[PDB]
Amino acid sequence: KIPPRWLNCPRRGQPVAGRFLPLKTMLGPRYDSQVAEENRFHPSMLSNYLKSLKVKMGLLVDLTNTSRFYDRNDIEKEGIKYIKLQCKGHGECPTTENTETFIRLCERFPELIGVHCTHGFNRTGFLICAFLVEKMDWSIEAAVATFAQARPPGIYKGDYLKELFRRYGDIEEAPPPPLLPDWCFEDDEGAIFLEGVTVKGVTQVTTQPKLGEVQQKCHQFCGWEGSGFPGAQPVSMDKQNIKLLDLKPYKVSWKADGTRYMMLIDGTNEVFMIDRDNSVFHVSNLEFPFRKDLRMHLSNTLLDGEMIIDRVNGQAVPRYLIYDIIKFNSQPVGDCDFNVRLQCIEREIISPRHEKMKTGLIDKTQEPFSVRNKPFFDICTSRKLLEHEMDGLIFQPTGKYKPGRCDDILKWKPPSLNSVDFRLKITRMGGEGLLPQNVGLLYVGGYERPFAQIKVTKELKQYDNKIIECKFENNSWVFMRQRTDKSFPNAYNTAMAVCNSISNPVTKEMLFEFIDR
Ligand SMILES: *O[C@H]1[C@@H](O)[C@H](n2cnc3c(=O)[nH]c(N)nc32)O[C@@H]1COP(=O)(O)OP(=O)(O)OP(=O)(O)O
Repeated sequence: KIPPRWLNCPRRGQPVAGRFLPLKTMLGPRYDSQVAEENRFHPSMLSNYLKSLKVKMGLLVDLTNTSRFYDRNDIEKEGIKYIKLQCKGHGECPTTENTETFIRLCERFPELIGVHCTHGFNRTGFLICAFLVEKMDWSIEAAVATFAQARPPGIYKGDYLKELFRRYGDIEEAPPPPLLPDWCFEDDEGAIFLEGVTVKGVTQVTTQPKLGEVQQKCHQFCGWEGSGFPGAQPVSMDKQNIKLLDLKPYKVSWKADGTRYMMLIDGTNEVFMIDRDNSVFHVSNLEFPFRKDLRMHLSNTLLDGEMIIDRVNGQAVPRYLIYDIIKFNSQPVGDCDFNVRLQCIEREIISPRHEKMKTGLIDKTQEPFSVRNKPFFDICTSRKLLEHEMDGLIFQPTGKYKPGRCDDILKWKPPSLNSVDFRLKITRMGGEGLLPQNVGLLYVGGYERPFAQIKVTKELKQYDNKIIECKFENNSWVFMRQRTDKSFPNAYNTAMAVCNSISNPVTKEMLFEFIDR
């Protein structure tokens, strides 16, 4: 497999001290099936560039401790000396012995000296700076700064910088590691608030100070240990799920197809929406008055629900259904009974707003969207629900609120409407071999390899590296609609849950006859 974070890494930086050309590792043609043409870095590319500039490379120093990336003969056949310099492993910075070896080698060799590790930043910069200080009489400050400016923030491991300053300067003056650019983490695993409608007063929060704060407060309100969206995740009903409806009290509601959003009400104009991607949106003119003091405003409140699109003919009106509440005025309402929290919603959220809605002090035609609560019923009447618009049903246990995956919150969906959000990675291939049968692939969060594949189409290349919602039918994933509001695909566990559902489904009649008797 190609190394991580390599596709987005620049191939080369600017020459350092007029002598050293820092590089990421080349990848030979053996990796062409994993690397698109625009991202390829064969050794021939480096030699051809140098030839185009009438520049010779005297020596190439390989710091990767491996021969699996490319063929050294591709370098040596061009008259470039190749040396594989083994460096200390276990993540430690190069030893004094490694630096002496590097200096002894390089002082033998106007022509450039190429230096590369897997990515071309930490080992490469460490050795280059060591040479600059020991042999060219640079200050370590100047060496580190110059390498940072040549290959962007050249050394980003803090212990590397600390050791460089310990060897060549004052360790107490070692700089902290630089903040990393966004491209570093694009391969580790949405700007549109609501898809299809444009919504006033709602503007995404990218301000670095307040973004982390809103996310942090939501984490702490939910008791969420990991990173990411803290809200409860329902799982698709299968023939082994439905038996849970007999084992404890449950409430049902129709599921409109909508966009999950927690709403944090932290102050006066502090109203924020959070989607599954952890993206934050600031809402301006939504007012949440305190029940007891109608002049005062709510703080430390956390909600949960969907944003749905209602159609009042000729125009589509946004609506935000509140279908749970996590915290209220710092009171852990989420630990109370689901009926207690439904009443908390109704009596402490909808009612104080609806008092000032008949006083003229609150104008609903000023507000960004309509705020309602989702009705819940007993399963008994769910049967009648099977006898605004809903694409399925949701079954809520009456227990306390739980973040993360909830095996006991059941989404039932008619089997033909099951869908999964994939990250589309299109990889044009030869396939048959005479006719180039190109085939795109699909990805899920938390799984490194592809979850499955898809057939490449001309209409499909349109959304590439994007997110696509796919229905399953005819033993193939089928594109149905692009998803503009997700920067992230479904989790591997969510995708496997959907597959478990489709291969062991619950038909409408079966759910009907389970509920009835
Ligand atoms: O053949 C591999 C592999 O068998 C062996 N290896 C790596 N990790 C372990 C381990 O935790 N336990 C055992 N028993 N064996 C292990 O190492 C061989 C390859 O060595 P590498 O050079 O690839 O080690 P690497 O440089 O990748 O480590 P690092 O520099 O990324 O930290």
